[PDB]
This record gives sequence, structure tokens and C-alpha cells, in this order.
Amino acid sequence: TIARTIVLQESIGKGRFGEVWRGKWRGEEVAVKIFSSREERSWFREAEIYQTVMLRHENILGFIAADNKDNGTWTQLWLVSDYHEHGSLFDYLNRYTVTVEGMIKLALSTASGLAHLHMEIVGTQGKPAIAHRDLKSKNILVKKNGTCCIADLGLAVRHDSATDTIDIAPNHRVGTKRYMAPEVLDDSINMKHFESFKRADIYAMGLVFWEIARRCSIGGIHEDYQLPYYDLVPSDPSVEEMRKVVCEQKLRPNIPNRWQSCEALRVMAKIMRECWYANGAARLTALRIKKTLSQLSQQEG
Ligand SMILES: Cc1cccc(-c2nn3c(c2-c2ccc(F)cc2)CCC3)n1
Repeated sequence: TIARTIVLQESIGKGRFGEVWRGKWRGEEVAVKIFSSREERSWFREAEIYQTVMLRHENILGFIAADNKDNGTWTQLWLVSDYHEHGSLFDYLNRYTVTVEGMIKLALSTASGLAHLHMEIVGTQGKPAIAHRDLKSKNILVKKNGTCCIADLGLAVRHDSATDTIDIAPNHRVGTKRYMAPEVLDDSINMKHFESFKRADIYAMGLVFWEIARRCSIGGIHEDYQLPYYDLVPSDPSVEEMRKVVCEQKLRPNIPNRWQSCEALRVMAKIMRECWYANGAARLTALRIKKTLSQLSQQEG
């Protein structure tokens, strides 16, 4: 009933694990991720994540439905969600410079979304803790109200606190190399301990916060948009190239010293550093980050 009544209007998507389209359903705009029939396991798994869990949160992409929109010629697997005109945080930071307020809004909402993911809720109608495993600016969408919501949950892992096991994901491809955490790059991560996954998400979130801050325009001064490590790796960096920069040279994105001439940028800078430790146990928790960002939020207004 759902997919059959949706009319596709334009391609507003990427191309790595399926394709996105802007659509029209009963007069409203909606986003649709179409997977081919062969790409069926990534489709189910992503649908499984958005569904099997109590993942309703304003900072997580509003999932609408999964529909085996079957064609007698070639089926076609649809994933439907809320549509966001602004597009990715990545697109956003490339087009606009942000205010101190706009920056806190972006960073805080991203942190709450991950915090909501990472947060377990044991019991009757609970919610298992979940790790993203592919957080980056292109997987975060900015809403019309200046806030963000996390997207692309196709590679997430869910934690079964009961048996302490991890509900692995069915697919043939890990995450984005550029954002891979230190442990992941040198392949020293204990992929059997859930906490490790959450720790990897924080590091990546730290890189995203850098991307936002860099675009915070104050007194007309700001840097142009850049992806983390733009000054150290080529485009589409290989694992080997990222490991040498991050693990052997122990390098992280550069932090302008000017970011201390502002209370907010000072806090952000502090958070970034604390997400970039090579020792995952030392990194901040998403919840913690939300709290300090929340406090800094109340002070600014
Ligand atoms: C679950 C689901 C359903 C439909 C699309 C998507 C979806 N997955 N991804 C993006 C969107 C997206 C969402 C809204 C929009 F306006 C444009 C793109 C961007 C990067 C990965 N995810």
C-alpha cells in the first residue's frame, strides 16, 4: 500500500549501498532508498535495525517503512523515510557557514542521536544498545530547524545485554576508511566487546565535530569546508594510508589555536581531543558529550 502510492521525483542519493530518491506520498515529500533484489541482505538488515528496535528519536532519521515493492519483472526493495531538503551535514557544511548557535545545535543533536543509539533500555519493551559503525558527515542529515538526525544504520550492531552477545550484521563491506577508529585501522579492536564499537563511534563523531567547528563563522573568519585529514591523505584513502597517519604518526585533524578565543569553540575543541585518544577506554561517552553540550547550550540561549 505504501510503496505503490509513492511517486519518485529525483535522485538525491549516493551510490555505495543502494540509491536514494526524493518522493511524493499523499502530498508529502518523502525519501526512498531503493535496493535491487540482489542487494537484498543489506536491505533487510537496515530495515531490521530501524524496526526491531524502539529507535524513535528526533535525532535519528524518521523511518517510515520497508516494502518489498514487487514488480512482476524485477521486484525492488524500498526503504522509506522522512525527507530532508538540506541533505547531508556534509552538503550543509559545504554550502553554508554557521553561527556559534548553529554549531551547538548541530553538535548537540548529533550527540543526542548517538547517545540514544548507544543507550540500552533493559526489560519488557526495552531498546538494545546499538553501535553505528559508519558515522560520518554524509550519514547525518540536517533538518529544516537546524538540527541533525543520524542516518544509514545498515552496518549497526545491536547488543544483547542478556546473553552479552552481539547481533552481527549480514553484509560484505565495513565502514568508511577515513573515519575508521585507530583500533579498527590497525585491526586491534576486540570485535567481541560491544563497548569497543561505541568507543569507535565517539572517535568518528569527534571528526564530525571538527568539520562543523571549522565552519563556525565569527567576525567573518572561518576556514573552508574540509574532510578530516584532508591535509594528510588522498581522496578515497586506503586502510594502509589512514593507519600510517593515524596510528604510526599518531596524527589527528588540526585544531586552530584561534578556537580558544571563543568559549564554545574551546568546549568543542576539548571534546574533540577527548574523542581522539588512541585508547578507546579514555574517550568520552556520547551521553557525557550531550550533557556538556547541553550545559553550553543553556548558557548561549
Ligand atoms: C532508512 C532510509 C530511507 C530513505 C533514505 C535513507 C538515507 N540513507 N542515507 C541517506 C539517506 C537520505 C535520507 C533523507 C533524504 F532526504 C536524503 C537521503 C544519506 C546517506 C545514507 N535512509
